[PDB]
Amino acid sequence: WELTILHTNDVHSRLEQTSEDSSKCVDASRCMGGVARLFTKVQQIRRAEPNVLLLDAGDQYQGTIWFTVYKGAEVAHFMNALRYDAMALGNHEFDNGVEGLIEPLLKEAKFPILSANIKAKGPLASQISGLYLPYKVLPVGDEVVGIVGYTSKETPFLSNPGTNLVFEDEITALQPEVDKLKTLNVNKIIALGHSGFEMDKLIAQKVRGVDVVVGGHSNTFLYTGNPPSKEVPAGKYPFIVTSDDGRKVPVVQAYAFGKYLGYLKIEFDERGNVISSHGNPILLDSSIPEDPSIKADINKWRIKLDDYSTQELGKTIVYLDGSSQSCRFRECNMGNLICDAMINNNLRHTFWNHVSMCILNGGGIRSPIDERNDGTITWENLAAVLPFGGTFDLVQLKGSTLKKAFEHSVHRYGQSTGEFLQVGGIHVVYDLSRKPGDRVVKLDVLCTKCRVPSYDPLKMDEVYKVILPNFLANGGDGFQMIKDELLRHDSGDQDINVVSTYISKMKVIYPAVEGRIKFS
Amino acid sequence: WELTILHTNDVHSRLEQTSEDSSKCVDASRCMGGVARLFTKVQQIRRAEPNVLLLDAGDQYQGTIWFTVYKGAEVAHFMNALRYDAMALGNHEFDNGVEGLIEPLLKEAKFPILSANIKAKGPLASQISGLYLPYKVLPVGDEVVGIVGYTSKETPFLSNPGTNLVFEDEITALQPEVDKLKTLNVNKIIALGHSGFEMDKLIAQKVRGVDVVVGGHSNTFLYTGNPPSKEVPAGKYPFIVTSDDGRKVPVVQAYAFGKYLGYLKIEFDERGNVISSHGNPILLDSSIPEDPSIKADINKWRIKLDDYSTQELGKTIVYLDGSSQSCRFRECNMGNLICDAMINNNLRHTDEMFWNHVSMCILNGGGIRSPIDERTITWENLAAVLPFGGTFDLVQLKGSTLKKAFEHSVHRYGQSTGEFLQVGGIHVVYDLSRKPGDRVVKLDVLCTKCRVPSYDPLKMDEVYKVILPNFLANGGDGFQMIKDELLRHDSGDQDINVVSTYISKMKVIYPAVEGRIKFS
Ligand SMILES: CN(Cc1ccccc1)c1nc(Cl)nc2c1ncn2CCCCCOP(=O)(O)CP(=O)(O)O
Ligand SMILES: CN(Cc1ccccc1)c1nc(Cl)nc2c1ncn2CCCCCOP(=O)(O)CP(=O)(O)O
Ligand SMILES: [Cl-]
Ligand SMILES: [Zn+2]
Ligand SMILES: [Zn+2]
Ligand SMILES: [Zn+2]
Repeated sequence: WELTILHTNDVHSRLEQTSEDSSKCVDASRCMGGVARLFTKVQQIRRAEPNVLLLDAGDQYQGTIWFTVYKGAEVAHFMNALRYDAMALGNHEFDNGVEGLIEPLLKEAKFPILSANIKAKGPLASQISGLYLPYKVLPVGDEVVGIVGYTSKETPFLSNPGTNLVFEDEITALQPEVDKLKTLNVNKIIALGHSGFEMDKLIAQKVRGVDVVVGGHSNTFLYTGNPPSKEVPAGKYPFIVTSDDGRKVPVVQAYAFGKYLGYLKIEFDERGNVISSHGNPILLDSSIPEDPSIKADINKWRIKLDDYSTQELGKTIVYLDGSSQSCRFRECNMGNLICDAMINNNLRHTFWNHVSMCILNGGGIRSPIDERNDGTITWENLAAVLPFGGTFDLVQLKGSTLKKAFEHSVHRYGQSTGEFLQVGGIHVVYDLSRKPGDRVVKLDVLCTKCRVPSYDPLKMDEVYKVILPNFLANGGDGFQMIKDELLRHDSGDQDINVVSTYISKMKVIYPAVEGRIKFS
Repeated sequence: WELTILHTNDVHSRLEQTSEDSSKCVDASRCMGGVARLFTKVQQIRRAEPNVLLLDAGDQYQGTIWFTVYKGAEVAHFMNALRYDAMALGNHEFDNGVEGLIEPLLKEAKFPILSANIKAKGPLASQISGLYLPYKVLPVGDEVVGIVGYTSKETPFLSNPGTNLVFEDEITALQPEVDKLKTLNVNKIIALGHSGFEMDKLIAQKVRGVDVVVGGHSNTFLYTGNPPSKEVPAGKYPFIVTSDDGRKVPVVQAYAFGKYLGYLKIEFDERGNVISSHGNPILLDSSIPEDPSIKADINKWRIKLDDYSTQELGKTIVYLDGSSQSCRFRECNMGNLICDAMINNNLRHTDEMFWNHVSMCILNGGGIRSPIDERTITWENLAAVLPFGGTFDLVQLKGSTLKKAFEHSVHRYGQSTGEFLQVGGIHVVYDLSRKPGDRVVKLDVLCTKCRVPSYDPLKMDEVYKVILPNFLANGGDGFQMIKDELLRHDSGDQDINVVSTYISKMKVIYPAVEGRIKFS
């Protein structure tokens, strides 16, 4: 009995087909992804394979003006259209609180939305009861397949789930649910959740009874063979984990932004043991046509969004690289633009200026902006780069705290983690061959108590004013040292307004990669 | 017989009283220098001393909006008013060619303008004949004093003297002219010229018959005792050189910008032998009042400058370092500002293969003639930074030509030479421990045929477009390889206009030293 699993994760409001960098589609002849194109491939596989399951491993929320306007009603509508078989809750599904999850998604989804390690308490327990389930038994042909859900344990730190939701250990909470499925003589069990590739591998190893793990959160790209686009594989597809009880357990993930459709075929035996498994994510490129019914429906929702593009804020003559593969691994000119804007909004009278430095987590830059659209930069383009609606605050940090933040910036370098810092008024050099915690070899900063601004070595006993996102001021992305050691905090202007005012002032921008970040 | 010599040098259009940094006078109670104040002190000394000579050692041309506008007619007018007894030609008296020297100055000066080592040839020899002289015999009391002139031998590389003027050795060309004076039984001879303190010391040593040397060009400050202002003496005043024939020969110089008045008393005997000499430059500070006749005449020439040169273009919150000690030895933020303006003026859409058609800039540090203090930016403040009225041209250069230009930039590093290049869109690293001609160790340039601008190693076989002053495009400052090897030359907008339009767009500027020029 062969099962075909189709899976998506971290789609992030990429409902319309996108460019190859996951930004707004301009040259439609080379655009990719989108629900319309996804519908075609999904309906293609359903007519070829008898047993098909379409799953989503979380983080459909947040990413473009689609979620800004419809706040999740677009997710429920178009996930229903594609006839998804199950969904796991991600951390971003809570960005608008529990109420932002219950009303638009949990109450309007025609498919089960799962999470086994989320426990509701107090007044919410009655309201959110049964709107999400720890597992679901799905009939597939004349067989049944069990799907247990899990959501990041650290979700209270990543989103806004509230005080009345308890997020338990994934493994601790999954084992009882898998055992209850086995008492129901469900011998085929998929672990579908949103905790990251590293937690997916522990669930495959530690949780007895899970045959497959379908994950997300880490934007992991797995491929066996020659990859078809720019994403570099982090491992074979499927990534095989050997469990504690000796069974080979495939672990899968399909990058992000709906660019690929995960595709895995499992051959089970009569008792639900995995005989073999093979597959590879399917690049949803121009060769696959967009479904016209889904596309027409998309275009009827699109005109409510078109008022976020009428005004031109300015022009860019260069590609504004806001891609994770860039801003999370090295200096990206999108980060330099934002940090240049943050410092420019903070031009006050004290020496030469009160602030000279800026830091910005690469994980806070959520999209690039294309320059082939006549160079036009609209509020919409910016809305996808800075979709959270946070502020760019002013902070005071001892040099010691700043060095610790930059050590953290690359303490686990290589995993596309979002704590890699883009900077302004700072020249940092890393030596990755050195130990974690000892990788910053040079850290020069732009002086304030000086008549001519120049770069001087950071001194740990000194105190520096830095402009950073409020998300970092609150210890987000693991920067707890900023929250615990900062000596002063003042709240600033909205992020997208700071970047928008600057673009309007400069009229034409051309930020470059200048060497603010170097590697030894 | 005691002679009192009053001497000025490298005034550079400092006709009006200035701040203590020789910039625009703002707080008039604390201003210094100026022609009016000089007239008072010179008159005071002539009313006290019997034998007085007022001499200038060159470089009255070029420095402020006074010369940019009046092109030397202000020099002739007020040098006559002050009753200068002689002037030596400097290298900057040729910045506007011979025509720019003959028309306003040589043609309107009521005093002798001297230079013994400038020889005219071919068609010019008759045209400029007698308009400048190798020597002059002047009555001083009931005695007669001879004055031989000399001009920097390297003036063809520093200015625009043309092809029909030969600059001979000061010593080689001076010895016959001094021999000419003693056969006329003139036993008192002053060597008044513009070649630098180091050459002045050779003329005192090598040319027999010279009793005193009055120099310029090196802005050398000499003082005996505690100096009265910020300038640090480079030696006693007078600096005594022992000639090859055993005579003690005083050498004098008086800084620059009309801040000081040189003052030297020489006691001769009946045979023209120097018995002794003493003195010290007189600081022309608020304590000396401005002469009312020269001052009123100054205010009547000011009306052509104040009605067009007093507009505010913008603000700077940082000190704009255009000082020679910085811009000729290391990256200086005034140079970065100018190059950033040059690049911003050349931001035209040419082809869809470029972020912009040109990305790079080079600028001879010796072309940056003043700083701007941040303690309002007007067209006049800028006029002192860029007083030549040149253009910022676009040139095509093979990488080899660019590498040779950057090798030349530091081939004689350490003598405050003006060929040291300020850059934009270029990251150059020098290793001065290496041989001259092999000191550039890294030379990265900003890409043009690229969607995201980034720095890549310079290719000697490729061709790059560079924006540079017209002075460099024509082989000035020894940049022969640029003129000889450039593959294309187009004239651009005026220097001060480009730097001015840029400041107006930015409203507030704050250039920094970013690492464009580094030393290994
Ligand atoms: C909604 N808001 C406002 C606010 C105000 C005050 C305090 C906290 C928040 C937010 N503002 C900002 Cl500025 N960053 C936020 C954020 N809410 C979340 N973040 C971080 C996401 C970065 C990526 C993490 O991980 P990642 O990108 O590696 C994986 P995932 O696929 O996203 O799970
Ligand atoms: C008006 N024009 C156009 C042009 C074109 C072709 C030929 C001559 C002029 C000029 N444009 C520019 Cl861009 N630089 C100029 C310049 N004319 C002269 N320069 C260089 C000055 C170097 C100074 C060395 O001397 P220095 O700075 O070491 C100290 P001193 O003041 O001599 O004591
Ligand atoms: Cl007089
Ligand atoms: Zn997530
Ligand atoms: Zn001079
Ligand atoms: Zn000179």
